[PDB]
Amino acid sequence: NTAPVRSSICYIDGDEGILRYRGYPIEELAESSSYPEVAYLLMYGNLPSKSQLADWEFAISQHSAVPQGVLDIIQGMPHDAHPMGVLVCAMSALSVFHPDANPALRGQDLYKSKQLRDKQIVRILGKVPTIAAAAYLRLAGRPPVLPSNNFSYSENFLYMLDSLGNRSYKPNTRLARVLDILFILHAEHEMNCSTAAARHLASSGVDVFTALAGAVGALYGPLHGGANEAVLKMLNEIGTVENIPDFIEGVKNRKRKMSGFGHRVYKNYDPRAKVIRKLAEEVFSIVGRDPLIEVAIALEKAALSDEYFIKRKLYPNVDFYSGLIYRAMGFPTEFFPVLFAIPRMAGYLAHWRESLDDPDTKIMRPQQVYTGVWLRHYTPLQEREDKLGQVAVSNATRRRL
Amino acid sequence: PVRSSICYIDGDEGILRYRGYPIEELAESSSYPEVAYLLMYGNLPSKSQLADWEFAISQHSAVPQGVLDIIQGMPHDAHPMGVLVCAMSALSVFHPDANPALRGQDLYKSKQLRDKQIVRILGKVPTIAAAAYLRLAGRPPVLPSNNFSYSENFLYMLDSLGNRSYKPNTRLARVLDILFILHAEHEMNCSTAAARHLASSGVDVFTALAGAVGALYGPLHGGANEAVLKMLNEIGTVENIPDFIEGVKNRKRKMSGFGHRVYKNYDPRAKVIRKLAEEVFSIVGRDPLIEVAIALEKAALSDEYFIKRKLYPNVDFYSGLIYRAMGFPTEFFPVLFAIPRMAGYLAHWRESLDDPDTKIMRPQQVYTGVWLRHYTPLQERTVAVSNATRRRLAGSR
Amino acid sequence: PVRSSICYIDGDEGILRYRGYPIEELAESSSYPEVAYLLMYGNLPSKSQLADWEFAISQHSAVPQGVLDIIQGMPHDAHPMGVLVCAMSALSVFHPDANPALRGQDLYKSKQLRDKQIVRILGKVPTIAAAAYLRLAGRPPVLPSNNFSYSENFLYMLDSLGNRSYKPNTRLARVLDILFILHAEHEMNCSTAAARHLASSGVDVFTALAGAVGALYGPLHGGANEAVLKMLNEIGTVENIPDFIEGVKNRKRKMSGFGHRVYKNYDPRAKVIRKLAEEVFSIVGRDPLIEVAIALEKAALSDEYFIKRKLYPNVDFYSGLIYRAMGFPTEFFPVLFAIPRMAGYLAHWRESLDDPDTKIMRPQQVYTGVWLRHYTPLQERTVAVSNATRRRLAGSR
Amino acid sequence: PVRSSICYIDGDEGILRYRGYPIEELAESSSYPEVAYLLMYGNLPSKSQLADWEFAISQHSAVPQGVLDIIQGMPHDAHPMGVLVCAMSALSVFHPDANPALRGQDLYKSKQLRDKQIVRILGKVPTIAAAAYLRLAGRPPVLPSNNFSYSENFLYMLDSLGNRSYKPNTRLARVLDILFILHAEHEMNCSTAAARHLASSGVDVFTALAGAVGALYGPLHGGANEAVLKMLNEIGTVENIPDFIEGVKNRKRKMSGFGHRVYKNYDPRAKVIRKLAEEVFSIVGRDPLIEVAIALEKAALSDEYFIKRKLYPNVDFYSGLIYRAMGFPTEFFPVLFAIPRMAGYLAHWRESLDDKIMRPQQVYTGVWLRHYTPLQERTVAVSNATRRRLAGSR
Repeated sequence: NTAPVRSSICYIDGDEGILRYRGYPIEELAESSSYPEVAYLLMYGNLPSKSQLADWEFAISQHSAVPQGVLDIIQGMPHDAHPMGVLVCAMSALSVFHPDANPALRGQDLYKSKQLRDKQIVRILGKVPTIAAAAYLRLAGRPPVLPSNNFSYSENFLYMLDSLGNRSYKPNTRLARVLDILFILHAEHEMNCSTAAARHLASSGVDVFTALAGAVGALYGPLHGGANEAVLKMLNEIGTVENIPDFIEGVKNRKRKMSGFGHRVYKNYDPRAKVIRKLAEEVFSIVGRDPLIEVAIALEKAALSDEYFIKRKLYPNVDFYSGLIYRAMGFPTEFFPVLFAIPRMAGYLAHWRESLDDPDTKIMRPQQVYTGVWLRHYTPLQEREDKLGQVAVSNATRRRL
Repeated sequence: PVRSSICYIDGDEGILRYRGYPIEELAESSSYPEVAYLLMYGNLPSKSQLADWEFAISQHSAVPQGVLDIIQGMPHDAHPMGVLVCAMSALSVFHPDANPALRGQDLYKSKQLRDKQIVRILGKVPTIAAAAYLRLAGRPPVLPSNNFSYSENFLYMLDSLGNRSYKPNTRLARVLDILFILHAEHEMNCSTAAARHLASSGVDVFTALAGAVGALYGPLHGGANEAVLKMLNEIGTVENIPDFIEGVKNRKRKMSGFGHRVYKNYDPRAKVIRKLAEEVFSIVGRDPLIEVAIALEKAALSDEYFIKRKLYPNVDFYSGLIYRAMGFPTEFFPVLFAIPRMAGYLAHWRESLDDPDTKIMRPQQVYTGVWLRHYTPLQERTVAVSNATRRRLAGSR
Repeated sequence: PVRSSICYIDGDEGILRYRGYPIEELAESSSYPEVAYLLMYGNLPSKSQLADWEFAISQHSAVPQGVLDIIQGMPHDAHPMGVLVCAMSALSVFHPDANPALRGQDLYKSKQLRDKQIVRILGKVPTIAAAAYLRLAGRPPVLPSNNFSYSENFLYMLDSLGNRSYKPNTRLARVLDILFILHAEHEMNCSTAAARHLASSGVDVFTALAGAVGALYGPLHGGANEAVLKMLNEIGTVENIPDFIEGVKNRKRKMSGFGHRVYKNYDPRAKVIRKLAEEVFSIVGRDPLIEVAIALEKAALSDEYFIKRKLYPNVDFYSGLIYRAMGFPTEFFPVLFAIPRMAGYLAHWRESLDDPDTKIMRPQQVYTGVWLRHYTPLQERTVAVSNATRRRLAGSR
Repeated sequence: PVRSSICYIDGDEGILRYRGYPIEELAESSSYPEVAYLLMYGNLPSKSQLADWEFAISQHSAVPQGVLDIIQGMPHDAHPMGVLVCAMSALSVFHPDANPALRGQDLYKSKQLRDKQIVRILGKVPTIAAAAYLRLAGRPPVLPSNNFSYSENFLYMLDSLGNRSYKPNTRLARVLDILFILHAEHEMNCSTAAARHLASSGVDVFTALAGAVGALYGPLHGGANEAVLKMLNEIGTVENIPDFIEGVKNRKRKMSGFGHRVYKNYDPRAKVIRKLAEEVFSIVGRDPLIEVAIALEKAALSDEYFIKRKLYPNVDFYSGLIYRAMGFPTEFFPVLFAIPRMAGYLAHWRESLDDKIMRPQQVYTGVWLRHYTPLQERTVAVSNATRRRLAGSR
């Protein structure tokens, strides 16, 4: 707490559900707008003109031709890995593949032009979805396919998601729009470790690639991502509906724990849950259902009839339904966290110039308490508790003598 | 609040205390693994302790080879800093037993794995730095050795020319080790702030640091030496010095390379590297930048500017001239500055994982935007420099 | 049935003989190719035979750039057993000159071919058994360097420090050879017959060996260390010894399987090897997997319940222990049962090629299907799990 | 001693049945996947059952992406069956469902695991194996589309010439489908015993079928009809009918591939293969060599010597004639001979998990016991490489 810095992209009150993107509330943007629209709304404050953003969309389209360096660096990676590490490595390579764009060696005055801001933002937006899809389908085995640029951001990703080089493959509107809305819902969150580090990365005058590298690497940790897979495996191992009674009493007497029905940010009224529920029903119509989906539906219906869930504010959260939806698009659990990151960068970039134009943010001296020896003098190693990093020497008796 | 007891700086007196030890006491006789274990645990490494520490450091000196495929991946003219961060990102990926993606949170709580990965990354980083140096010339890379300690083993890595019977010049090895130790750790800085800010937020130590080191890419300190280098180069002959001595006092041209924004009284590091600069001039010779540098050092002190303004030759001057002496290319300084800082990040990261009582709460903010607006469709939207033109626009025109 | 002049097993008594030669005197002071020849050609060879056989098998091993490329980048989602099976399957074609189905109609009936073939195949495995480790930690390929004995070269393929100027250890080779002779020959067993007589007429020799080793991979049908890997874990160092030794009496926590598939009472060979085992115990270091096994073997050979059910750790358990202690991975358990078992099956191949007593097995099937059922045409016919990967079907729509 | 109800060879009369279903009501009123379902389950599928079963077989054909690396990675004069075994041995290190080390107890227990593995085998067999024929042809692999018939799918993937939407002729596909059922399974030849023994051993299916196909090429069931091809050359022109056959009646002129090891009487299979052979004649022509085969067969059908010995040509002869009519390499023939047999393995597989190790007996013939002397006093190979460099240096 004790706010030393300001935020101008949005005002948020999760305990009251007040979402205030540039004064505009969340619901209108969710039900009416699109991802580039909310991106413009957050970065510029106002709402844009068709042309204003037509130009924006066409600028973003004229990108996504990533060097072969990332492609063979991710094909040169073994089949067992984590795809988001693939993202961060390819994006560090993007840092490498654009040495002309860095200000780190041409002084801290190089970044004073608006044109370079526009170019960096448009390049990052064009490049990220292609890289995400390439990592996805490379983990699926199929080599990263090349981009065809005739669809919207979500639908161009869908073509990038799987096309097999086909021209006939057309996007599905329903899943595209629900995925766009889900992107909007996770377009920004109250300042995480990533944004806090990124404001000072901007204060350091370093490449935007590297700054968002630090941001996404902050997003890597299971502090953020360790919810969706946890809830998915909760539902998987709870299994059949017959295991629901002995489970629900298990939370009534506090011998079993439910993950996904509680979140401090929203333990109460949040119509975004209703929005994603309607989108979930549409997704069920467009693709079908899975046994875990039916089990979750039965569990939530029992929960509504149960006083323990409502009284303790244990109502299903956004992460629960959203993860069900990511499963519904046939996405593996391992590829969950990346889907939570593609939109957030937008809001992160919305702070970049916002952090650049704020004079207060600079290089800082953090405060600390040094209780160590104030004055201890060195001693030669002549007159002179732990295993000292005990290395198991059992496979080194034949390969290392 | 966030608090740690890793080290102390006396700003007025310019004192560095790695657990109460003056930095000069270290640089007089210390070894790199010795001071690494010293600061990262707050206690001196004893005979058995230091022996086991250097043993472990020398054992896993071998770096994986997937990262060698990686270094072959990056182009010839690539800046080694991005090369370095990419290399450790690939290394992260290349240690599945050490990542939180498949081992939960307990994996980063046991002391045995903590150390193991600490010494692992401490081995890996200089190997990749040497690979970057050597591939920078396009020459085929080399294997690591294990029959020495840290700095001179790295130098044995640096100079083999295909001959595995080389050896390190002990004077050169010692001076390089002192060069590494001088920039070991400063009390909490912006890069260090990002370091432990990531660290306590449950992320994989690998790429973890990857960033913290990319934080130095900025010209906060990664371009400071280039400034003094280019100014001394553009000055030229000694004849240009006197008028430029007036010129700097005329406020038309600034002077960096003299003093410190956090140390003033002194920085014993400047004295010790002055001694080592005399030694390196003795052991390698003289070059035109060297005598112009020493002439500036002798002349600028006589002028009343530094007498009244107070600007005492900063470690930057001697570090840059020594780097020029050691055959280091101009662009290779920042990774060299990166090599020492890894010890500080490792110590801070281990300490941060040590104490669960320290938390990074969600900071408050005060909105500076409008309190209420509303959405209208766009059709009625009443009515840039996004894409460069005259290149493809003219091509299509 | 088959005529046995090669080796006999008294499974219910406990004496094994390589052509009427008891295991004791033979295995104590013999060599791997000596045993190979003696099994191969009846009466024991002479020094000239020794020189010819050893020189030929040493010279006929190296492979320039063959099946190595089929590995060194391919994923490892299981044990290298499949890797080695694929490796020798490709070796079956990298030298098509070693094939009888492409010239005339039969060629192993030629003594010179059969001889050169058998020499190579007995000596060909080392070069790819080298790659058996080359794709689990990732060191670059090293030359076979065919200038030593069988086990000496084979362990140099693992112990070379990536260096062309390293001398392999010899006592490790001696241990490997004695253990090879320990697991040298068994009579018909899981697929062991199913390969031999199948190559009696057959079409090739590589394919039969690959099929046999592939059929001998599972945790308990010829291997015994894959299963007991977990029963050796989670039992601490000394504190869980009473717990496990009481649970095994109470049947709650015990081992997987002991003895052989025909041997269950007595085996005098491994006992002396067990003594040499403790010679290993003080030279290859210590780790929780071995000291616990020491007390297990001490207890589970004379305690009450074990002698009730004749549960003493089998020869496979000791072999896996000694090998994993050598410096081998926790998985190289079956790749080495191949080395002497192959030689046994080569001797079986020659013998079965000699005696014409390899007959196909007649059927005694129980046909429960009806003797006649009428037409059931689909057109007049009126309407499994069929569960499929159907992640998305509306994408194309 | 093997006891099973999969099939019944009746050599003296010629009454074969698939779970009780004879060829006479199958080769003209059924499809190969339908018989596959029958032999999996011992009962006829229904039209909806057939629909879901064919959907399941078709949908799953995801070849692993490494095989492209292997196929263009060995000496290029490799043996076709050798390329087959290399490719599928490479497959053996791809799918982690076939590791008995991982599944300690649950290897092949659930019906889900069973049928999933069955389809995982069947779907990608030719793509893994028969697509290597393109390499000897010299063309890159063509990805299959499982919207055609399975035999049509095979003909599409092998014969496409480089077109995305090629249409295989939907007349030969029925013949290729029937050819499987004609010579689907036969008991205890050499390798079915190996398959049942290894399935008793309780192993995975990948290495099992790899060893099985490697052992199939035994030139008593692998050289099914190669040898007679050489005979089809020594006749030359048809005018060598009488003089040759009397020489055969003199027992002085070589012959091959007549009768059968387990069959010696009439077979409706002979009639159906004759009809299929003449139909493939009519649709894709011949060479004079096929006419030579026809002439020698018509000579054998009217010669008293063969009638005395109840001699009729084996099915493999007409199978080779048909495979030559469709213009495929003769040494490529074993590929066109290994596809159906594995099917009867799978049911065997399933049935082998329903009812052991089965070590056979033997007789010891060598010396019983003798003393051993160390190698030093063991004083007093079989080839010495006559082209000796030392002998060329001394």
